[PDB]
Amino acid sequence: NCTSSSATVHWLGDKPTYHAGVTFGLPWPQGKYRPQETSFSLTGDTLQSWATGYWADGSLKWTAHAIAESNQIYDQYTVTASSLGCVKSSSSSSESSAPNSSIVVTDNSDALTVNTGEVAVSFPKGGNVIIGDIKTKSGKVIGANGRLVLQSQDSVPDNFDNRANSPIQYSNFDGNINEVFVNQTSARTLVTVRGNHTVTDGTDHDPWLPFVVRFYLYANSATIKVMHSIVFDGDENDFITGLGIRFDVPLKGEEYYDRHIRFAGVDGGIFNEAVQGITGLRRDPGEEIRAAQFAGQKLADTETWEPRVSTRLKWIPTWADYGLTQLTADGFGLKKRTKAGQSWVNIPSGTRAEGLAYLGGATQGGLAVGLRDFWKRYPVGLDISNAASDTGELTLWLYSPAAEPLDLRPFHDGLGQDGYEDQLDALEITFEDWEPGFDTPYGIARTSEVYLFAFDQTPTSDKLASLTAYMNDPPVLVAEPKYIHETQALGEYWALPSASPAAATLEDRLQFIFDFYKGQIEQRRWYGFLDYGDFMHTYDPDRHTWRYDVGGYAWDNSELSPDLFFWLYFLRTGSKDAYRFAEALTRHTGEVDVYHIGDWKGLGTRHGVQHWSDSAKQARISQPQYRKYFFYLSGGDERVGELLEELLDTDKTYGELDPQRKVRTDGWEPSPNSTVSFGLGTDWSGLAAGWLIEWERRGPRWEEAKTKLTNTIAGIANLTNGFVTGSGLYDPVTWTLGPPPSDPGNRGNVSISHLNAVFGLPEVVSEAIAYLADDIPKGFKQAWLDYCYYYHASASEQKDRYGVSFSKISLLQAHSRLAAYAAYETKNKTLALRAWKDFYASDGLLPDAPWNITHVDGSDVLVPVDEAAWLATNDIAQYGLAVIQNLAYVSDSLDDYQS
Amino acid sequence: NCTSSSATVHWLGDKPTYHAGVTFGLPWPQGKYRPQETSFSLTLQSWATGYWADGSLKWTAHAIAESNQIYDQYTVTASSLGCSIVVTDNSDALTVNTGEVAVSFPKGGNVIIGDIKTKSGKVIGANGRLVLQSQDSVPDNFDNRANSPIQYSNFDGNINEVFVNQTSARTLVTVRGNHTVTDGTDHDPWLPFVVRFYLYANSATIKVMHSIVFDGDENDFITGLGIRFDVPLKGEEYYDRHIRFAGVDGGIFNEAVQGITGLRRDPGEEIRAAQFAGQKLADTETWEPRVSTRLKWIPTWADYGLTQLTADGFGLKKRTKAGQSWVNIPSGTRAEGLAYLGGATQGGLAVGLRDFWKRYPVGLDISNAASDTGELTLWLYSPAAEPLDLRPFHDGLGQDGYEDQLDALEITFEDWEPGFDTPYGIARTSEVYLFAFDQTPTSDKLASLTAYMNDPPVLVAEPKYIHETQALGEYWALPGSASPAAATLEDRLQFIFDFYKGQIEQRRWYGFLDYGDFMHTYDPDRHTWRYDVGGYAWDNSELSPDLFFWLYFLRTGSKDAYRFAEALTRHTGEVDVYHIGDWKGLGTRHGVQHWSDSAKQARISQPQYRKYFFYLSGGDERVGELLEELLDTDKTYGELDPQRKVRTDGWEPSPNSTVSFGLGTDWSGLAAGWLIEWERRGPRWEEAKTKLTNTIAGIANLTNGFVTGSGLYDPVTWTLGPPPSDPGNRGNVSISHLNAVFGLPEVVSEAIAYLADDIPKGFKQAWLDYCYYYHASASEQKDRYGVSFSISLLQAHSRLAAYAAYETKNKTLALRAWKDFYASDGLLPDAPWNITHVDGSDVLVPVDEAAWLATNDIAQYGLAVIQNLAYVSDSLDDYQS
Ligand SMILES: C[C@@H]1O[C@@H](O)[C@H](O[C@H]2O[C@H](C(=O)O)[C@H](O[C@@H]3O[C@@H](C)[C@H](O)[C@@H](O)[C@H]3O[C@H]3OC(C(=O)O)=C[C@H](O)[C@H]3O)[C@H](O)[C@H]2O)[C@H](O)[C@H]1O
Ligand SMILES: C[C@@H]1O[C@@H](O)[C@H](O[C@H]2O[C@H](C(=O)O)[C@H](O[C@@H]3O[C@@H](C)[C@H](O)[C@@H](O[C@H]4OC(C(=O)O)=C[C@H](O)[C@H]4O)[C@H]3O)[C@H](O)[C@H]2O)[C@H](O)[C@H]1O
Ligand SMILES: [Ca+2]
Ligand SMILES: [Ca+2]
Repeated sequence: NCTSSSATVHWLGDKPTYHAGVTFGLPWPQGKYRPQETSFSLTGDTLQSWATGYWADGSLKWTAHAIAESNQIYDQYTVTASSLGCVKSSSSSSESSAPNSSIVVTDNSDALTVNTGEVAVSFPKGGNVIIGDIKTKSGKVIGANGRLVLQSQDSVPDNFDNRANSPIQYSNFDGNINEVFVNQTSARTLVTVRGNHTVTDGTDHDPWLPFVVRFYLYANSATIKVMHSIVFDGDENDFITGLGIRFDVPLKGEEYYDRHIRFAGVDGGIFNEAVQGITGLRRDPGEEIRAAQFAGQKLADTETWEPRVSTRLKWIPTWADYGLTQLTADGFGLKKRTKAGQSWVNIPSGTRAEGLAYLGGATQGGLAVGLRDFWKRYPVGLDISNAASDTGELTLWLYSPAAEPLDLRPFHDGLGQDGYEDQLDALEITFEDWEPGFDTPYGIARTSEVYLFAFDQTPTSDKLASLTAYMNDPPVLVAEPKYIHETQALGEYWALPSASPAAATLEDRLQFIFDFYKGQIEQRRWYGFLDYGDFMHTYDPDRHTWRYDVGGYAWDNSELSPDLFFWLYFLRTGSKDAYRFAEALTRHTGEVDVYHIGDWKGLGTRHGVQHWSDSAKQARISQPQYRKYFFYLSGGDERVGELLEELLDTDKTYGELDPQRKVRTDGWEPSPNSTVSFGLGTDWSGLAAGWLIEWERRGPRWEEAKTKLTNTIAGIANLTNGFVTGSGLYDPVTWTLGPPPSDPGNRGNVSISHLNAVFGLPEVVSEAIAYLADDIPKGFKQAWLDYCYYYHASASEQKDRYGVSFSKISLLQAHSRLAAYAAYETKNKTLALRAWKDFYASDGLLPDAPWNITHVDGSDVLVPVDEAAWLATNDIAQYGLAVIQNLAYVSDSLDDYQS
Repeated sequence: NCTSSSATVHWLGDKPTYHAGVTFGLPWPQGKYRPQETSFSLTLQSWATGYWADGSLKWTAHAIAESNQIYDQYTVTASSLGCSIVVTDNSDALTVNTGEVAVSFPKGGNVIIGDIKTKSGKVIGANGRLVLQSQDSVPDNFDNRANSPIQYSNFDGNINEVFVNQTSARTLVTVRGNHTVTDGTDHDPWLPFVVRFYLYANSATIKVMHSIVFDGDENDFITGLGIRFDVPLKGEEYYDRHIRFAGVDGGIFNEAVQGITGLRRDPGEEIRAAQFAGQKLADTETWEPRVSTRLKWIPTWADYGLTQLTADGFGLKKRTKAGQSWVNIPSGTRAEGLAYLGGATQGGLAVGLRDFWKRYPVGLDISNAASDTGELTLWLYSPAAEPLDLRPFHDGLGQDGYEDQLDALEITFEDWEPGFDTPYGIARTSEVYLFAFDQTPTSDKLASLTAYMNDPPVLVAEPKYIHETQALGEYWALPGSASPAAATLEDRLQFIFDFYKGQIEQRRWYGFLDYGDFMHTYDPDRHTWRYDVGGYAWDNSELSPDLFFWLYFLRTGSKDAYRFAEALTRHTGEVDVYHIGDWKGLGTRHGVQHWSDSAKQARISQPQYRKYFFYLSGGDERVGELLEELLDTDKTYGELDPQRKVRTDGWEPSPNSTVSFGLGTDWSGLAAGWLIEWERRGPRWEEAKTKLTNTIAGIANLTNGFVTGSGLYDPVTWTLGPPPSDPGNRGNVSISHLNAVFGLPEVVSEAIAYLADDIPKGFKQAWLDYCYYYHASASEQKDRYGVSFSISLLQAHSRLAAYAAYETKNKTLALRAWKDFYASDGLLPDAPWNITHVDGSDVLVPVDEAAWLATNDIAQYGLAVIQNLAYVSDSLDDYQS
């Protein structure tokens, strides 16, 4: 007999005018549905399912779902879930369905084809071509020989004058395929292609700059979503200069006046030309034949037009190449030329190109290609080539050659810092912890969301403007905030927006903080091929910039869990903008700010002037927990899935590198075949986050990840001082966690750090406590409750319990949330009030702060800005978390405190 | 016995907050003041710029020194007979000294300013040098760079001649040369230059008119063009060395090598706020010692680069030193194009380029600020850009011989030919400024100076007085509207002026060579000017818009008008015209490129187009040079035939053997050029007057006169007789609608008035006839003449009928002039007369438009309004039936 429950999914924003199939996630109550013994139906007012994560007990926690492209787009989609008991007490009779369209593949020795019903595309299993051909339903080829291009240079000149005496040696590469994979379903098929960049033209090289590219194809869709990621493994002499994706468009049978070129301009504008310019000649071929060219239709046979024009094609020139380049965030240049050899002709251009180009004909068809958030990921470009020839070229430049080349070398020389002592003394003035050869981008990554669109004939510009919009704002379905909370499938430590007017203005300040930071991206132009998605760490109130050039006060690189603030803000609110902002952050931080290959695979790089400048390579930047929310909302984004998997090697890095090497007083140092020393707060919050997630996903290494998390949780519980213990040692063969170097025989150590609880520890711990349920090692929960309570007890209370008082605690507003927890967990209203007091009257932001922005115009600044010189990013992140977590755990004591 | 009058001069826009000396012109009525014996007092530097025929003063020029006292009006009194900068000259270099600044210019070498010095004797800048970089080839596309290695060559402007007009308030310093190689492909000297330095008494700002003629191959691709200076800054502590960049809309960027703001430790709110203000920071002893030690770990920012490679977006970047990466700097849209380098104690320099972001691609660099001497470059063309591709935009399309060329003309509207797609001999004048400071100034001063150069102030005469003097035309009068029909004409001129002024911004008519011009005709299907079909693209003065705009300013005094007209005349005079070689004096005709079209002609180069901007401004010395250049326009008619290819004869040109001129299409421009050199009394005036006054007399004795087609000009005797296919007179009658639209009625109108009683024969009739007869009845085109004409631009030629009507006193004609204006071709009173906005997927960027008009229409519509109102507004009331 039956268990069945429904859960509704809404468009992130407005009901979109078009979508090309979407994937969403739903959560489910702990203990309610067994996998593969639960079916899922869909009501849209008037469904392809799979599990992404499971509960402790093995029931479904998070699933993911996929709907085909449709012209029916509903205000809401409701997903019912019936168990097997439902269909197995029947004597009623379903009709059996049959979708109007449904994907079919052909797996092959040579290639692999995927037929959506509107296109068929081929995926070579080897070679230097990712997509062999893209076919309409007609059977005709619309684009083909899709390939990844990369150019480099060997050197870069000191300054412009120096070009004369320094020679740049250029070299070209082809994306070489090495594996192809498939996740086939009726509704959507993921094609994952992994490989390398290998040489073809210019100087010889090792194969390098790896890539994985994911092609997403939905039933009934000529749209193909492309998630292109590369790990960077260049060295001192590897300057990327172009990075791109190129397709051949046929055009062979096509009268030039019937071949059309389009680019997206600004605010949903389209550029509309053909290879041969019949509009605005001296002589007219007729209202209707001009009107039809502009509209991308096939023109009548030449014997129908006033022959003063028809007898004179030959003299009307023929435009082979077009070029859109976006090298700043504010202006794009656009040009064309007749053929390779002539000067180009400047076309009237504009500000911020929406980043799509189409190339085809009214008969031969064509494809279009584009990059989501195009101008925000400058320097980018869109190229057409050989449009007057037999086979045309259409290319998306992810990094335009027209730009200055990608320069990832260290921004300074070391400033003469010799040894650890100087390194730490640099940190006291610039807030940077430098080390020679740590200022490196070796192993960082970047993903880009690229769309391809196939066309039978030239589409209308209104259809082009639409797809261009589509791409830049890809429709997203998301579960209800209320329901995501009920399930408890994404943490206990947040809840929806109370009655207290104090609670009310706390929400208003979260919206202030958010509105500011969103506004501050545009105003400070936090855009760029690698930069976009991140923001900075502290303001310079004298200069009125953010501190882009002062060591650690520049790029924020997930310092004090801004990720958590913004994702928890989304979970509560359901705001589009909250998501869109957190999406962009998780895409940067997850990819740029963590090392994916190397001896540091697992670590991420602390805030710096570059995103890899600082020597602090630590787990608290890579921190899986920061990705956890977006993995599940989104329906297991398979890239972010890979990124969480990567991180399951973090623990190994403590054999290589100690983050305390410079400050550790107990002269420890790691050796091979020995126990390694990580932190019990910041370091372990990352390890344990990653181990929880693999356990939850039931991945290849789940039994392992489960084991490590339980052993380490018992270890901390068996330590003596628990988390107040500084930070023990860990055996990589036995996976157990023992006391630190200076306490061999649990006669407890004390090391306190204000950082230990602001990089996901509360979140990870609660989740883990919940997961292990009864199986939890005895006294872990107490050890954690201790840490929570004692942090901001009296100094006597601390001395009494721990020997010494906690002399270096700060971030009290930040830590207010640890009270709010232990308050809830112990049903102690005096400890609840500790939260509200430490939040309302200690450090961070404070209720009587300005809580407004000032405008700064005129000669003090390059360009007009708004500023709030009174807040820093560390302030807004931990404030935000405190607001959400204190309201979560102790709403009921807030009015009590106020009164 | 005394004759004294007065004449008042006004700022162009609002009263300026600040100027740096100003030169301005004043016209004077005919036969009023004798040169060398008429004194001038303000409430004053003076000199003659044009003279009347009887030698009396026609246009003067005047300079006032830089002054903190700045007044609303300035009044100059002229007085008949009846009633301070210091230059030194060592045997090496000349130095001008204004009171504030002292600049030394070498007489030779690859350095053009030696050093700049503040009254205190302190060197703030040094080694002013013209920079250039070229490359030999450009890749076809971006994949082509590993299989086509590119060889760069570096040059720097060698000096050849150095002239000095010195006076008390003002001191011009004119330095000619070309770019002599240093490192790179052993290249011959090329790219000749004229740089004019204006230095006024009192100022420490310098006006710098940098002119340059392109004289290079299909292989000479300019990557970078700069003006470069060394800032000393030796014993200035790092934290006391400042950097600025003007950004957007009165903004200024403000750092220093070695940041003391933004740090973990705070030295002291006073200290920080000094660095931001650009002041010498207090002793290290007064600092907080956690900041004052540790200075060795705070990095030093040597290099700074601001590129503006589009019209809407600039970048900004910094580098500790070369070898390390750059760090991106919060940037924005449209840099106003100044930069400062210098120090609190050591002082320093600031360079800037007027209209910086409009003349893209441009950069401003600062280098070696961590060193003992720092570089400060203004790049006039940015090495960051693609390298200036002056080649032809097509390979001819399979066109072989005149048959094809002319046939293509019937579809794409361009007259092609091989070898004529060449920019050899075009020029371009960039207006630069330099600013010398004893100490890093207030960044509110840098803002006001960046405002200074992007809108340098202008002192111009009263329109009522310029009309009264008759120094520029009698063919224009002030709006003073008395009918309802008049004011709607005035409104329409204002409609036209706005629409055009906006189209520059909307259609992005911006760029190194592009900025100043507009386009010819619109494409109503695409919603775009015809930027890619032959002669429908760049308008290169066709049908005399230069002549409409500069007239509109004369009448109004609108600052906008002046500025629009200015930037045009700064383009058409320089980039469309040829300055060296065989075609020197001919302008290329309207095309996709400014030099694409094979029809190189005199109608474009027409000196009348620059006449007004020359005299207003007080004889701009670069425009003065150009007006001379055009005196060798006639030399080109034994070198090229504008009527070849359209010629059914066997004829072919050689020098010193007679040629045919269209009396409007060719003569109007020569007459104009000659009448100017005469007016000015230049190195060739006597020549010019004889050539002009001959060719005038020549016409009056052609039996039919202007009604005869072309003339027969003898380069040896400088005379003009009847054309081939009519020797011995008897009579020729050949009419083209193109004659009266390219200057004719303004040159004839001015020459007649300039000559008075020395006017030959009945030239005045020979003119009057063509005016009356151009659109009389075909029956009256027998009664006189005997061969009924074959009529083409009637609204435009309405001006000519109006001229005759005033000169005759003939209201029959005046009413016909109005009936052609309102009821013939051209625009038409019932026309749409509004703009339509266009957006969505129909265009790239949203835009306004009127496809019911084109640039031909508006120019001749505009001239027609102004001239029919001036001559025959009386008849407008009476007309309205
Ligand atoms: C192990 C490793 O060691 C260093 O590489 C580095 O530690 C330094 O940076 C820390 C960090 O990045 O968070 C940290 O900083 C404090 O906390 C942050 C939030 C503040 O921005 C800092 O001002 C700093 O504050 C303390 O210092 C000050 C101050 O004004 O300087 C005032 C407060 O009262 C103090 O709490 C460490 O303290 C630094 O050693 C790595 O982070 C670390 O993991
Ligand atoms: C003689 C010499 O040779 C040619 O290379 C070229 O002539 C051609 O271009 C002219 C030009 O201005 O560029 C003229 O076009 C002339 O007048 C302008 C105002 C008009 O656009 C034309 O109107 C001709 O236009 C048409 C038409 O094509 O439908 C009909 C009208 O009645 C005409 O006014 C245009 O003729 C020449 O006519 C043209 O042959 C050089 O410019 C020329 O000096
Ligand atoms: Ca970052
Ligand atoms: Ca031009």
